[PDB]
Amino acid sequence: EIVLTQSPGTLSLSPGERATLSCRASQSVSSSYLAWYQQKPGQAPRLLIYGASSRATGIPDRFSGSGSGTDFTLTISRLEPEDFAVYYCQQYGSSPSTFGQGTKVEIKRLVPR
Amino acid sequence: EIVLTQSPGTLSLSPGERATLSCRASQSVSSSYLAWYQQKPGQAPRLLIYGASSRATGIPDRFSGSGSGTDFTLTISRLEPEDFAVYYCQQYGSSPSTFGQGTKVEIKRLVPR
Amino acid sequence: NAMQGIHFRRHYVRHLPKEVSQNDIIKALASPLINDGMVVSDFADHVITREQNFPTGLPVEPVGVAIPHTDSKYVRQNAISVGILAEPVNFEDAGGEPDPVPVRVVFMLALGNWFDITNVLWWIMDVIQDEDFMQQLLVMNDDEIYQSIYTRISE
Amino acid sequence: NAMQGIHFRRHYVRHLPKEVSQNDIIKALASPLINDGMVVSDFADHVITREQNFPTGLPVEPVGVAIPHTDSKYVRQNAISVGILAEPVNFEDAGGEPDPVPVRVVFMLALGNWFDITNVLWWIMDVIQDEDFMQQLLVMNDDEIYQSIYTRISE
Amino acid sequence: QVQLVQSGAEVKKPGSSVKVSCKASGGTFSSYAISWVRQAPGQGLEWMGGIIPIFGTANYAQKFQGRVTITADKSTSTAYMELSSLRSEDTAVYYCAREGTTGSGWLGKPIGAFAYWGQGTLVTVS
Amino acid sequence: QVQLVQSGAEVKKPGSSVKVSCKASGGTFSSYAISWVRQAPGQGLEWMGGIIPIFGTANYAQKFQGRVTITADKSTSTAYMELSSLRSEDTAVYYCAREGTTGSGWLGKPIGAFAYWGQGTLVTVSS
Repeated sequence: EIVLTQSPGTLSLSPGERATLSCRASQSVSSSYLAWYQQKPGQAPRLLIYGASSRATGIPDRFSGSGSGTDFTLTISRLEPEDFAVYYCQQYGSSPSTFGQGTKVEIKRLVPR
Repeated sequence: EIVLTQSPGTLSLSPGERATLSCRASQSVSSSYLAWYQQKPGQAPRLLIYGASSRATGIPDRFSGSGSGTDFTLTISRLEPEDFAVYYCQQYGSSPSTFGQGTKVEIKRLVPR
Repeated sequence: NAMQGIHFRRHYVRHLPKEVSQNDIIKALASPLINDGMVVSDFADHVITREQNFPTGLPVEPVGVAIPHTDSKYVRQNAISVGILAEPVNFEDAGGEPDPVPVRVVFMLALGNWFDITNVLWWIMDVIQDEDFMQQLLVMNDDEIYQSIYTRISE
Repeated sequence: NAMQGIHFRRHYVRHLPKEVSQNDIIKALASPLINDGMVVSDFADHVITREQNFPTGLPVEPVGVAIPHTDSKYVRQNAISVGILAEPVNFEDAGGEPDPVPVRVVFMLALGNWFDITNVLWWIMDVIQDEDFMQQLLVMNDDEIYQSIYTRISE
Repeated sequence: QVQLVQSGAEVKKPGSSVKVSCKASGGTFSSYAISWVRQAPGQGLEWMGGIIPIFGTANYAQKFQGRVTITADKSTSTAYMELSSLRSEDTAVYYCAREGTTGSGWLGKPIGAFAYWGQGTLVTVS
Repeated sequence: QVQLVQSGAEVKKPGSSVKVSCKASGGTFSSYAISWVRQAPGQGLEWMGGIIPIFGTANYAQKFQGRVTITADKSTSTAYMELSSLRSEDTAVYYCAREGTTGSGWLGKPIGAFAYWGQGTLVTVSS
């Protein structure tokens, strides 16, 4: 099938910083058929981006989707503790839909005591 | 060990109706140590009532608790779709805390299929 | 566009006379898709099997419609093939009701992406809301039909 | 009330002599509780063991406080007793700091319900933040102390 | 504001089958795509298949073809996923999901991506 | 509200042990009771034990004593449950929970009942 490979596997950043998440497809995917999800612990995935760059209803501007072809990117600005989650990319350009393996985003203490 | 027995096992009602739930304790429990929880499938329990009759913060007025000694009651005065769920009573008047077995409040089917 | 990537030609419009059975309607609409390499060569067999078990008649007014299709794995390139029936032909109701649907307009779908099906369905259900347009389909010639549908596909 | 169900007597208020060790304090404050049947007869041993392993010193100043207790299973009826020390005696800091708490006021807790412990802690924390009252405890007689605590127990 | 509400957790014996429900409310049932997605504990998301209720038949990922049956019942606005011949490897949270739409009303253009998710149903195989 | 975030799902073999974390934010940690509660899938709630961090010592239900250890790390506002010698019957969702308080602010009178719940942690034990 079409394989989506996300990088990095884990991303540990400070609050307030700008995060860049990559999703690479084994073959070209039409931008109409690429989505990003956020899954917080114990919750269902939450749709952030569809068709590569369209924000879903209620999603703030600090989540931004970009890219085309084999290389797509999700950018999270002003990173919050609450953004602790695994983020998945998905292609739905044909059956079966396939998902990336996820990027785990962790938020450090700004300064450990 | 204090046993809490809830009745009925299952309650079948329409939205807008009043639900009346019982929790019977094998020994007397001080009113200060009886609580009620709501739990929807695949979700964590949610505290409704503590100290037998006190509403937890944010809990709507339609939820009310009463009773004392061995006999406690949870009332949901006007059922919303969101109220169909399992309800548990709990005593914390000594260690170990024990829970009732739950009452399932389920929606009545009006038109036979 | 809901109809992005869907191939449509004048040759994907035909009138079928009153004699033609449901199966042969499906074969007829498949025929030009097969010739153009849009679908596997036994595409019609698979659409027939689908229709027999999971029907696609929609009891819309004033002109009944069907939307025959099959598994996306039998599709090579995206297309729609349109049939105008000289008289009503019964298709079974997609929503599983017992009463047949008298159909006059058939939209055969060949879609390679399962996730695009509801987009095309949405467009069909939108297009047919124009009662006047549906009436015109019953009287227009193939050239007129092509232009009318092409316009609604294009934007 | 946070202190609902807690038994408290003038006989549970004790000024302790300047000689006392920490163990002496625990035994002395246990004494009236034992003899009123409020706790098991070796209650003092169990509080001493607890204090060594999980200390109950609270580093408030200028009047340091400790809250010695043990497992609820050693309690038969709910009670508190209160020790006033003539000189400070070191208790270890409950919060885990290496610096000792120079304690002058001791609240021995005998609580039969684990789920009630934080209620009494909360009440204590409230009481010992009246700086003037804590000062008064160091000079008040046993009857003045009884009444002042009784008033605070009764909301 | 479509809501998807799933049936409760189940402990199942090896070899048995489980049928999970997904009731959809607050929007249109018949003409929008509902998918089933599974997540083994601590692992990632896997698309199992999907159904457009009005067209009756489901589309399956071939890994699940012949063990999974997906159905929909318009009279109760409910979709189902039945998994047969359960094995240890089938222990997972199972989610239903439904595509979003754009525009006002409940009959807007679909977007394919899964805007709405059920709460998940835990199945453990003992 | 107080937020309680637990560590992720644990897939374990029989005879092994597991340690589950419960990180609290948005309220006071030291002086309020944190409990652990077991729920087998499709079944009821069972209180395992709890701890008041400032006092350091856990209280256990007899059923769970001697295979369960409950601890609290005041410096990280995190509570822990360690379950040893796992068996298949231990397969369950494990919750941490914290008692509520009355009134405004963070140092209100405690209520004993569990106002705040973690998201739960699945432990499976098999094979």
